[PDB]
Amino acid sequence: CGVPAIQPVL
Amino acid sequence: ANTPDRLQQASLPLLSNTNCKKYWGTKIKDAMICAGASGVSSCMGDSGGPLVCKKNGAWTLVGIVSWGSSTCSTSTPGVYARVTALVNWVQQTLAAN
Amino acid sequence: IVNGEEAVPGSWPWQVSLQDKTGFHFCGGSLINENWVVTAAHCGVTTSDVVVAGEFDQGSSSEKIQKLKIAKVFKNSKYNSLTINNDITLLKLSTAASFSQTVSAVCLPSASDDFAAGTTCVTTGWGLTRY
Ligand SMILES: CC(=O)N[C@@H](Cc1ccccc1)C(O)(O)C(F)(F)F
Ligand SMILES: *[C@](=O)([C]([C]C1=[C][C]=[C][C]=[C]1)[N]C([C])=O)C(F)(F)F
Repeated sequence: CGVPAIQPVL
Repeated sequence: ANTPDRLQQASLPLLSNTNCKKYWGTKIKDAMICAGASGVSSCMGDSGGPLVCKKNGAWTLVGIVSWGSSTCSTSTPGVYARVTALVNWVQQTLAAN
Repeated sequence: IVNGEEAVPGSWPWQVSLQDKTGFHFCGGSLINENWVVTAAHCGVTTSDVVVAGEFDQGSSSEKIQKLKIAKVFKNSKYNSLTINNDITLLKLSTAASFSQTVSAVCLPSASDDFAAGTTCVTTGWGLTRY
């Protein structure tokens, strides 16, 4: 859980 | 007011309940966790969404958008449901259904 | 979110949109696995509402979203709507969501996990950007 395939970028 | 078509995001800090009580007083309960008062604010429509914190590449649901400033003031802390206080119930409900 | 920013499409795979039968977005939610969504109890969800996964632009018709029916609504018995405490509800889907690049689960913490004041986290959603 918790690891997006598409990495969020802040 | 303005409602976005596209999903929004914002980084914001967690506050202590003791400190948050400086803004909300007795409205703050153990099952709540405050975050914000940092220049951003959750607002109407964000309700129910996640407040996630990253550690070692993974995101954990620490809060659920609950309530806050009636005007979504960015200098007031938003109040979220504290997931650590509610996860046992989540695990149980899932296991039983 | 006021003063937030647009997210990278599909980068918050657990983020779902709760919409009523008219397609109106009224609350956010988070997938914790293929069959369950965690949201706020005050969202007043009923089985006539729907869970939409894989969405980014709600004004777009070209996204391959998953409109999932809700089989049951579990409002935490501890929930107090007048003080808005223990504000959590679980939604059991009629049919499991199909996990993919844009749809997956967020992690849940252990009840004893400590999240210190000062820790920077992130919140997401389609709420007002201007009050
Ligand atoms: C039907 C509607 O209100 N919007 C949909 C998207 C949409 C937007 C514009 C034209 C068609 C569909 C949606 O958000 O409910 C989705 F879940 F189906 F994605
Ligand atoms: C919910 O979106 C809002 C979210 C919110 C508003 C203002 C400050 C912080 C969070 N919650 C409430 C109780 O209004 C929704 F209820 F409007 F749906």
